[PDB]
Amino acid sequence: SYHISNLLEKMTSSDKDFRFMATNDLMTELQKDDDSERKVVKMILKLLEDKNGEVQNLAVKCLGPLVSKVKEYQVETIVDTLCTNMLSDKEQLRDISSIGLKTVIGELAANVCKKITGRLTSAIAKQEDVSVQLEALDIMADMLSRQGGLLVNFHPSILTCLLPQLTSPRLAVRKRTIIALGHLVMSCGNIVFVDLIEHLLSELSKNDSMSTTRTYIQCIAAISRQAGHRIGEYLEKIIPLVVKFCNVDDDELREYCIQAFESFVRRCPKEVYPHVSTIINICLKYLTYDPNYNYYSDDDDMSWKVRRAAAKCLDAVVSTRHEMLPEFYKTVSPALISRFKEREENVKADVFHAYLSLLKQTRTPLTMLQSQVPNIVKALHKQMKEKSVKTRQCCFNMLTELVNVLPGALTQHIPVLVPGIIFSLNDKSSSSNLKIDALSCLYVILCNHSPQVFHPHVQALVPPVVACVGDPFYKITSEALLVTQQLVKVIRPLDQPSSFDATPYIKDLFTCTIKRLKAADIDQEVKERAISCMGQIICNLGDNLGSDLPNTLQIFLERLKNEITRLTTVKALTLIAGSPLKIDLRPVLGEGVPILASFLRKNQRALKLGTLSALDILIKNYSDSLTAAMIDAVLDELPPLISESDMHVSQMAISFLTTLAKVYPSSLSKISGSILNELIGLVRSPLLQGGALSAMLDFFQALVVTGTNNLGYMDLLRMLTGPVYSQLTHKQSYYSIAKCVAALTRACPKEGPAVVGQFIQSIRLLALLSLGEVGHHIDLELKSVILEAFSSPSEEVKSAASYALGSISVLPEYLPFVLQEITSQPKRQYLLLHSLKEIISSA
Amino acid sequence: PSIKLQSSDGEIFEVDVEIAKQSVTIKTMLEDLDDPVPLPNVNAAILKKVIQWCTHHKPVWDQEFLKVDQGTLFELILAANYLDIKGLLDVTCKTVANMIKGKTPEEIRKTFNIKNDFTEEEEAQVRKENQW
Amino acid sequence: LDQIWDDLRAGIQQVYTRQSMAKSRYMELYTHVYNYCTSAQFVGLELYKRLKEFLKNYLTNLLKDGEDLMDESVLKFYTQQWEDYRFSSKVLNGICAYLNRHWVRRECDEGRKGIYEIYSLALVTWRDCLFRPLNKQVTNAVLKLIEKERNGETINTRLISGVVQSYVELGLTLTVYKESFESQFLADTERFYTRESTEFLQQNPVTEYMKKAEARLLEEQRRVQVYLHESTQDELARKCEQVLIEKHLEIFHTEFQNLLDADKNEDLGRMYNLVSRIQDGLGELKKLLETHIHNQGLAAIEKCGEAALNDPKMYVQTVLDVHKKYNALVMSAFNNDAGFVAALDKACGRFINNNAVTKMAQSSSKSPELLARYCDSLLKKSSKNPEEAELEDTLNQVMVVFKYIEDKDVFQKFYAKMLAKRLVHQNSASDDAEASMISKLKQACGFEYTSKLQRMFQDIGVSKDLNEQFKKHLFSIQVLSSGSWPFQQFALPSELERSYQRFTAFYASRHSGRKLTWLYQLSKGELVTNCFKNRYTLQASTFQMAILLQYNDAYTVQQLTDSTQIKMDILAQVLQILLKSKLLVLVELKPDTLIKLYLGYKNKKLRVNINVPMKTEQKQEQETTHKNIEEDRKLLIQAAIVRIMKMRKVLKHQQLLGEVLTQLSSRFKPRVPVIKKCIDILIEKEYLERVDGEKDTYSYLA
Amino acid sequence: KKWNAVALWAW
Amino acid sequence: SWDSLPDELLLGIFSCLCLPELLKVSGVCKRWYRLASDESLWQTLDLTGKNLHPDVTGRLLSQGVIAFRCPRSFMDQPLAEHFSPFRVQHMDLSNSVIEVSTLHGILSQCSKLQNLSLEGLRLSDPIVNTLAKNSNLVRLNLSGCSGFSEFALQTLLSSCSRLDELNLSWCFDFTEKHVQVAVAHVSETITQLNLSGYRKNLQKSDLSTLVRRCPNLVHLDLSDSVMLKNDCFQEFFQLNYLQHLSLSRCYDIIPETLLELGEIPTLKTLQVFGIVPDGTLQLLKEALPHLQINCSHFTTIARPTIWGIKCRL
Repeated sequence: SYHISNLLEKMTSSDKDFRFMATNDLMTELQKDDDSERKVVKMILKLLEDKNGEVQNLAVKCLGPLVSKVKEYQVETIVDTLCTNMLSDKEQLRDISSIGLKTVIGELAANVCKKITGRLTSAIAKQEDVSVQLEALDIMADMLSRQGGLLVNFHPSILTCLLPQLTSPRLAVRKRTIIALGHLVMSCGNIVFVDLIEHLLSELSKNDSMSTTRTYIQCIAAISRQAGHRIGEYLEKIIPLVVKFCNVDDDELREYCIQAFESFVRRCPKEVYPHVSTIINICLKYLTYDPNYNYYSDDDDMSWKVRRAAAKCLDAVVSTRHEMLPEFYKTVSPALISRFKEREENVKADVFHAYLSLLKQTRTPLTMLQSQVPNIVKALHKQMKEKSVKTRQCCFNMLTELVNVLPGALTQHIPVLVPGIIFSLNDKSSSSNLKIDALSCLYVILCNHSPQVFHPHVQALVPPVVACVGDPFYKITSEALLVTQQLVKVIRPLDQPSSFDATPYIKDLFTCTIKRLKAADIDQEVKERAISCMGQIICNLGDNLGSDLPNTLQIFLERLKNEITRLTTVKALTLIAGSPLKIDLRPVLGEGVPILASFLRKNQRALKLGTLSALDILIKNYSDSLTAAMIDAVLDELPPLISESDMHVSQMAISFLTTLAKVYPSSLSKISGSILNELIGLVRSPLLQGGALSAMLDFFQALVVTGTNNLGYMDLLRMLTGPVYSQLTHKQSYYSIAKCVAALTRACPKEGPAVVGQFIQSIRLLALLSLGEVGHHIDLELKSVILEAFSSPSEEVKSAASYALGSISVLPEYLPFVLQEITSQPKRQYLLLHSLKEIISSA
Repeated sequence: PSIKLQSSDGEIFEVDVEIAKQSVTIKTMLEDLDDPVPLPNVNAAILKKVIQWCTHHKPVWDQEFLKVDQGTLFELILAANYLDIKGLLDVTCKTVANMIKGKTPEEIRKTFNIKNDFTEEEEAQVRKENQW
Repeated sequence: LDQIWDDLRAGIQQVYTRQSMAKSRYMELYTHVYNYCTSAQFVGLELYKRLKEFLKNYLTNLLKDGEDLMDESVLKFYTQQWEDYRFSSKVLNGICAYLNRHWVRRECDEGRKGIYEIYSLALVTWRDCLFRPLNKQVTNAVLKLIEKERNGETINTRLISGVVQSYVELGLTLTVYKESFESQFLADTERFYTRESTEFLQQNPVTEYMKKAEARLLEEQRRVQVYLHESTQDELARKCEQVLIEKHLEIFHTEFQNLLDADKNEDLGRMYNLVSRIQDGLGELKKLLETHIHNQGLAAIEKCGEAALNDPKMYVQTVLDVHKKYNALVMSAFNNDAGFVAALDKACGRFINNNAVTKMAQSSSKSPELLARYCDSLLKKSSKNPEEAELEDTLNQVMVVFKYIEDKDVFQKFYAKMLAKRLVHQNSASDDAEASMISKLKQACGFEYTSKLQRMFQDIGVSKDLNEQFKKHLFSIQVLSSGSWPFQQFALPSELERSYQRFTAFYASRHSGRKLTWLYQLSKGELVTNCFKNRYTLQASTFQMAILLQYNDAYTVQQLTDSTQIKMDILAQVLQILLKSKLLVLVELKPDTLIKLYLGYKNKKLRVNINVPMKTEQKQEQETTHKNIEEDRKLLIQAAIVRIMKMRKVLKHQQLLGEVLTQLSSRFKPRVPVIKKCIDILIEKEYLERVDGEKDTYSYLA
Repeated sequence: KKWNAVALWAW
Repeated sequence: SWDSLPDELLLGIFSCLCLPELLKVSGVCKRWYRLASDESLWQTLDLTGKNLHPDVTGRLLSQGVIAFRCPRSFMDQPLAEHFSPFRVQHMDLSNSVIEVSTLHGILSQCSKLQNLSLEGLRLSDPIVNTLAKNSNLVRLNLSGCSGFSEFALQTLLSSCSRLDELNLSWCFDFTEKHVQVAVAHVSETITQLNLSGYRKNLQKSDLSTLVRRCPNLVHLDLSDSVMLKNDCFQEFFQLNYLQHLSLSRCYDIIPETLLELGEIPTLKTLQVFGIVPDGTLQLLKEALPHLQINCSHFTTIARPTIWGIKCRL
């Protein structure tokens, strides 16, 4: 209690040394008190006018923590006294008050802003001291930026204050006034916006001076950029005015006009359509503007900004009007291409961006682009030799998009394009991103072009790529491996004949890939791409590797046991097992089969299809060495897989069994148990449809011919036909059973007695459907039996009978009979119509 | 939501789902297990009286209902214990206590149909102990 | 009891049969109980013991069926039989509810504790008879099924939930749940995860281990909710964290350095997320980050070499690139943690104030000088007009760098001097940038320093207005105050003599009582030399103007010295500029040397800017301003010592040093020998003295 | 031609 | 016939009878008496102010009475019967006029007494030794009792550790040794304690030891203490839960120093009757308007009036 009153009394010691130290001590103490807070607040406020300079510094810098830890009411009075000090008659007092109030606002709330605004309006209005105006405008901008909605009733006042300041001699005042006006326009209201736009147009109407008109054009550009949709209503009156001032020979005036054009194009698409042609010609004319040039200074060149603005406006107009692509290719494109050589680096990026936007819009215009391709290459050839890193990235990005938009564009320009890429690759000055971009462009070029064109340049391409594989930086290695994978396809195609000798580079590619393969500690992306690249290498070129082949296969087999790289290894094995060149996978296969069989019970859908495809291809191409031990493990895990949960996996499983039955008939005795029962249960399912039917029908046709014990035509017929005779809520089950028994009958030629067997006879519907399905492609009293069965009380059987008769007819001895029976009686019309429709569909 | 209750006499009554939930035995029967449910001990008229009491309680009214003969009240007392209903059991207990309250001990033995089974010495000892 | 026991047993057998139960039979069975019980001395009649005996052998007969089953079958058997037993026991408790009403409650009231209700009796008999033999087998089956699930395969989740519920319900609370299942589960978790981590780290990279561990933790959290009790969250979470993250903190620390060497933001974020789970584990990461940033800063500065000593832009850009990269890393991967931003600040404050450049200059003051020169280069007129957006961001970044500089006074002095020179000569790229820079320096610096700059701008304004007004009365003239501007002060050529008097008269008439000292070393202009064999022009200084105007042939230096009264030291310097421009003929000079004019001078363009700064002027200026700063430092130190002694009468030496440093911390870091020397001088000035005894203590003396 | 000069004023 | 009714219905009917009604109805038949006398009925007994005999009281207690409340009862008769250990938990005998021998014999059987009260009675060394077996006494009361010794008090205090509230006040036979022993052997779980009366026996050292021993004192009272100074106030500042203080009749304490008592955050009440003169109370209230001064004339430490329990019989 007494300690605080000691310092408060000491601060008036009339000695400059005492006041400084006392203020410092109190400020230190008041950092981590009921009625003494008012006294300390008032004393700190009074110290702002101290004669000594050092005391004022502490007074103004101690207002931070003071605001931080004092009751709420004292904040109101300190803010009020600072504001009323801002309007005083002393310059130093005004400056110190502004500096302090900045920090006071920094350390925070709704009411204080409303209190501040009323005084700050008159603070900005005064033009005696530009200094205080600067921070006053900054503070108003800060308040309008954050929580400016609550100040609705102050909008006309702040507007009427802000407009006159645009004529101030100091340019900083004009700039900060424009900044404040943008924030005001962000959310002000209809009445204020109308007045502001009307005043701006009226001021632009009379060209009082060149200095002011620049400020008005800048302000209208800013308001268009900020408001957006709100300005489009008045755009009709604005456009002629801004077009008129473009012709004036002023470098800085033109730039704001073009910026306003860009803002109008981007933010007001609806109202800018009539004047797009007018804007395009202006941008085209001013894009080349550079007076003191032809192909410790203080010149202060400003003509590069107008070119940059023109390029940006062309980008904006191109990226929005999709309709006028032919006009773009007719006019804009040659001008952009011609300006690929200009000196200034910044606007080069802008013209490249404009052309990239044009290409993206392109994705007939294609023919025009193809016609213009040679000029693009001629312009890029010189630019890829530039020493600037940023310039070459633009060229590579241009080429990558050009190849994507049309595949065979660069067919005639490989001899000139390749050396630039090679030079970029083996350059010490080049950066990592540049090499990544070069490799990405090379990969896209190689993918989309015929292998013939790259044959002469393989000798030049291989060493730099092999060197880039060995780079320490890991994404460079990934990109190099991806490029090498396609280079292997190019060097030795397999789907087309070739006469190119690929022997010299085989050792280089294998050596560069194997080092990355035998790492086990490198990044994941490098590992997967190394596995894929080595698989492709062995697939395309495997008869020349020789003694190195067996070890790489063991390395592949090692990767199957991992839980993160096994799927890629499965795909690599699938690829290598299906090459036209016969690769000896037998050493791996013996342990590979049990491991691949294990992946079936891992509830990961992506892995099951891959392992099923790998097993199918492996058994298809490498039957010669298959022991009974490995096949049983695969067969044992199948029954869980066949189900109605996922039909695709069941289809792949059925295809595997079909291939096994076709190729290795001995092991088929092992499916007499759970597998066959699960398959038969799946047949009755009501969700079965599509290619699953094809796979199922192929399986039975392949199986019945094998001739295994307990699996015969009679046994299979009884097993499929059992449930109907034993005691089926969906009609689809009957159709599936009929199609299956029809397939079995088609497989076995000696089935006529069986056909008569069901022809003699719920069971009737199944027999009729089976007879109809048997008659679908093979024709064997039947007409009389069908006619007798037509008149049945079951409507669902009548449709089945109608389908059975029609399919059986599908002919010389039945078509006229069916046609006559159609007109024979009116009752036999719907059935006759259905049979005729079925015959026509099956014709 | 229809439940049928059958009494000993064979009469079939009607009780609602939320009306029979007042009996703890019926509550358990509904809780943890088109036809009638026979109650071997629930009598003809007493079942109707119990149904009426349950509907009423879905005081002066307690006295009005229990203002019946002593034998009928005693018979209805067992009904509360059988159906496991607390309110009417407590009402019957209070009514019995009030009937016994304010009555001479000598005449209560004759009124309750209970023969006096005690000795003169035992009676004297009981009276001496009750001096407090 | 016997009259109803047979029918009661027959009815109870129907309940346990788990079949259709007739509602009429239920009430008959209940009726039997009323007759059996009704006839203190409550009638128990050992019916409780009889039903206990009935329930005993039934469970033994049930156990005989499933005692020999394997792991797969025991789960299904236990689940089905437990569900059926629970339902049937509930029904039976419903049947015999009468006993619990009176006699079971009386037994507890009487104090005997060997009793339970019918449902509780059924549960206790189950626990005693069937649970005891089969608990180990059921737990082993559950553990094997869970281990199968952990390896990828799909398992039936309904079997385990029933076992967990049965274990929980048998606690009659979780006393039996923890003893029989949870301990074995946690031991199996230890055994599985230790081997999994050891095998996984040996083959796969450390980067994927973080993803594997976070996925495993999420899987455990989901699994416990799916088919386990909710009371094991914290236990399993902390145990799994201890198994996975804590054991491998050493390899995590080793990896962190490599992940710092090559930027991997997501990987660093994952490591931070994983390690944050362990309490008190992020400090060593902070130490590595600080050391790495320091080493990177010194390595980057050393790369530039001797060129960075005279090139401010490359030095500042190197520092800014390092700071921007590591600030992005801290704000993205480490989620703006206070410790990591502190580590960034500590490393920056060290590699900015001490590096290879400062060692070459032999002083730590070279960094603020280079910063000021970079700002001045940014804010001059060049061949290219800067963009508004790019300049503001660069100024913001410069202000960010300025915070870490311990010696701000050098920066303030150099910036003020360069701004004064820019204002006098009217070469500013953009005024808004200057206004923004002053607004920033207002918040970042003291009030006394900024008032000087405001005075210069006010003077420039009032002088531009004066010139504009005087133009109407009638060449540009600037008039400045004698205190605000840091400029320290020849025969006027007769060519411009008339303008001198014309301006002097107007200045005297508009305002009187003011003396105008004219400075000719800051005055520029353009030349019109007819005696040059060509019609050209050359921008030149006033000294260069007088030198060129005098020769309008060959002259001696002494003659020119007499003509213009220019000092020989500056005369040689101004003449060397003309000689270097190939506009004279006679590097060394002599007092009697004769200098002539090269007629027919050939140039690429007529407009030549010969106002090149002198060779030694920059170095002399730097040495002078460094000496001035060194002189100014002593006064502040002395004033601080005096004012701290004036309020605290007696104070110690170490406390004195600590207070002086915090007094002067916002301007520079004082050196201890300088403070000691200043104290010694103050003692010799009879401003304070040392008390007798109690050494290393000072007291104030008036 | 064109001349630019600077001077300081004191009381 | 009413003879076939079960016992549950009999208990349900009997649960709604008062003591005289049940006593009168108990003379109907032996079957009625068997149900009338049970652990059901004697849940809570009440014999406030009615004279009786130790034999009658002992037999009733052995019946299973849990909450026995017989204040101001006279039982000055010898006890000749011996009974099994009782089960009473809340026994009240304040102001009861009973013999020392009768009190010792009755207290020698109860061992599960959770609370007790012997205000106004007279005890002895053997009585205190027997009371030491009650190690679960949550509360205790000994106001106005005298006759014990320092050795007996120390053993009883050491034996009891779960005691929450104790009131060893108004002793007419305690001395400096008695006061010193009580404070030294006091439990550390005491919530409310009163030690008034010892005008010439309470010292500064005893108060300091008590403050440093038990830090959970909620209600405290030091009335009629003439050895309290500013140091005692500082000792109270060490406590953190002093929600009720009483320094009445403090002749050695100036009324001005009482303003410092307001510094306690958890202070709620303070009775300073006797020291504060007329008129100065308003000044004291104005100085500390965040508490209540002279608002509780009667104490509440271990005061049965039973402890929330309602008696039926």
